[PDB]
Amino acid sequence: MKLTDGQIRINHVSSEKKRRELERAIFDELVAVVPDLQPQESRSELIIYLKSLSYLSWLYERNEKLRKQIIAKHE
Amino acid sequence: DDPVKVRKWKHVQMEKIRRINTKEAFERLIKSVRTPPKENGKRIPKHILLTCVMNDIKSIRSANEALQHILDD
DNA sequence: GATTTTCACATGCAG
DNA sequence: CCTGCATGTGAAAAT
Repeated sequence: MKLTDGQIRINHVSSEKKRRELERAIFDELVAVVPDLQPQESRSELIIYLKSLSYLSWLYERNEKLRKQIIAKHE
Repeated sequence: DDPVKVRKWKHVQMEKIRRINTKEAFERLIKSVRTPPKENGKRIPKHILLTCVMNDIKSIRSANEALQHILDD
């Protein structure tokens, strides 16, 4: 049967709420795994994204540095 | 004049500017992340993209640890 | 078609 | 007072 206005409205609210709760959980995972990202920053999207990108860049840089060191230990 | 309405206006626009700057930071982040190919030309929701971020972080940490053990052998 | 999901928005309010 | 984050909702994209 056709959903009533009230049923449509709260389905809308809950769908939004669940997705925000989903995003926030990932924010908390990023706080946990990004050294320089602090729990106080766990709901500041701009800072999460910038510090995550910085961490990615450093991780790739480290990867380069190690590969060269192996290529060096084999001379 | 009405400083109250000006302050209301400024807060509205500065929220929209915060959203713009947040979106720019997000797009910069996502351009450096292995993301799924757009099947059927359908947008990828932010939270799916965020999972790709977490995956890439974990994936490269591991690779680096594996590289570290090789360097210690 | 109707419903779900997502994005963007204007606003309330803690600190 | 200011701002940064939280909320439900309009409109649009996806299902």
